[PDB]
Amino acid sequence: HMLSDEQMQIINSLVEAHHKTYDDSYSDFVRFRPPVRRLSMLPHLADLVSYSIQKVIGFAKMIPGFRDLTAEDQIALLKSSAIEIIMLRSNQSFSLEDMSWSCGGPDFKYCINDVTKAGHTLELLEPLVKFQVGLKKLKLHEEEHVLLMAICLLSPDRPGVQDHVRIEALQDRLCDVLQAYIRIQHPGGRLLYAKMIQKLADLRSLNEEHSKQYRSLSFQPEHSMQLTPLVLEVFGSEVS
Amino acid sequence: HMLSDEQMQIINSLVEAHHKTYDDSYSDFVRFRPPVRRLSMLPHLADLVSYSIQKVIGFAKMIPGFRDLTAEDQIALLKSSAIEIIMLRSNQSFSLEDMSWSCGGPDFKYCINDVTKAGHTLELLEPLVKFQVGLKKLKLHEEEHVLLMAICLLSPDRPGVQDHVRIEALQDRLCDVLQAYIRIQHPGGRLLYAKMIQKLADLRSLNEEHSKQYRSLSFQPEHSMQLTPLVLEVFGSEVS
Amino acid sequence: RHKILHRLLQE
Amino acid sequence: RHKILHRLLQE
Ligand SMILES: C=C1/C(=C\C=C2/CCC[C@]3(C)C(=C=CCCCC(C)(C)O)CC[C@@H]23)C[C@@H](O)C[C@@H]1O
Ligand SMILES: C=C1/C(=C\C=C2/CCC[C@]3(C)C(=C=CCCCC(C)(C)O)CC[C@@H]23)C[C@@H](O)C[C@@H]1O
Repeated sequence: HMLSDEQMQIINSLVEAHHKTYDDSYSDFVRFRPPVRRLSMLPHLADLVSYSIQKVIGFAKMIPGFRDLTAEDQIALLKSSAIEIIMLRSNQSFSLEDMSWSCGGPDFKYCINDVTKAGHTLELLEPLVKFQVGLKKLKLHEEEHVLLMAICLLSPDRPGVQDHVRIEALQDRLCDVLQAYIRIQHPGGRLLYAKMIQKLADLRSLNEEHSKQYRSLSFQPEHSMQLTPLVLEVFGSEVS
Repeated sequence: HMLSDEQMQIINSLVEAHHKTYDDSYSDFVRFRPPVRRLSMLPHLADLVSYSIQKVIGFAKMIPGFRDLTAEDQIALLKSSAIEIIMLRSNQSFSLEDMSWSCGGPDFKYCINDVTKAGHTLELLEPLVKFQVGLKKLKLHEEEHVLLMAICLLSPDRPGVQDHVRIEALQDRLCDVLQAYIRIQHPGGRLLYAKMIQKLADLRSLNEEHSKQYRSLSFQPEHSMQLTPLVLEVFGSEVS
Repeated sequence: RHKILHRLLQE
Repeated sequence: RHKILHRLLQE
């Protein structure tokens, strides 16, 4: 009926890791190629995603146990889950009133039409926006938001992983913390854990659709030349 | 004592090719990652160089005979000479009064200190600035400026070329046009042709030094990740 | 293999 | 081969 010391330490280390890799000022966005409103938003959104990938890597390096994995498993987990963590962490800037991501200014307010001008279609953007709204309606505590990103990253059912038992044990330990936190600290969160696990399933569907549309984008050199080396490396099909 | 029709057609096609790939407004520069004044200028200057490489490719495709070469020779010539043509074409924005490149605004005014903040040292920048000033003092006609870029690009003594005789014949035809133009149309240009050929030798020295410093830049992933895919492909060591 | 160069070099 | 990832993943 209460969390242990080792479990609250996991929560503390995860919250601090998120505060160190997510800047609420969005002042770094001025360093991206500016937004233009064919595929006029691709340069800006490619820099946005690339920048966010660096943050997800920094967040991952501070998750307990992730750094003790082999370098190959760390890469396999990051490559398969990078786009999902980005969709997850972007809920912090998503607004139900605007149905868009607001990052401090009209130039950094991204709507559905802005992502279509980056080579993507509604068959990805409709479920994406439909994913952000119900995740926003869940009204997760920050402790639950960061736990869900950690659980998503430490998923064993991802291509390329070798130590299935070591990573599953990590993910199980994070799930028990999340269940216990919601039980003790979140009133009325009786149905919340199931709803959070369902969002992981939605992320797999969003991940599959993004990879399909990214492949078509990356097969045209006039578009793939607008991407960044980190985006090409992380979303690329190279296997270790 | 006068140029033929076939030679003035070469001049016309070269001048038009330069007017189609060099915009004097520099309005596209706002789309680069903004300049910051470690290696704070690398993102902006990498976008500047990458953008300029696309222009040099467009210029090359309109040189008479270049497009009839095999795709491999075109790539070999572009990869070895890209940085030289960029140094050549940048004289148009270089100013003796400022000893810098002015591209319409203080944010797009690049001095020697700005390039040091992109990973380069004075052993490249001192000869580079010493190359721009004497090239500016030559006071080339636009017909001579574009002929020199064409001659530089169609050099046979470059790694990877296979059809040595076909490209040398092209370069020889361009040199006869340049000699004849200076003879007939440039008063007092009696010593100019030799001075222009000497600048080609200086470009080889500037090219060697840039490749050395680029290699050190590209071997550190934290810096090579700030480059563009086109820069990595053109300056890369891949051989066809 | 010179993917961007090949695309930019063609019409 | 995962060059940028390896660098970013180390200290
Ligand atoms: C990133 C973050 C943010 C927004 C994410 C968005 C909105 C724009 C479209 C994005 C970036 C998505 C997409 C697809 C387009 C880009 C993918 C491409 C074209 C490179 O394949 C999924 C997440 C969406 C801003 C902030 O929340 C930080 C977070 O970290
Ligand atoms: C390009 C053009 C211009 C400037 C070129 C410059 C000034 C800045 C430093 C540059 C770009 C150089 C250099 C080295 C730094 C960048 C190389 C790196 C870091 C990518 O290896 C050589 C030519 C120099 C502006 C305009 O003239 C168009 C032209 O087309």
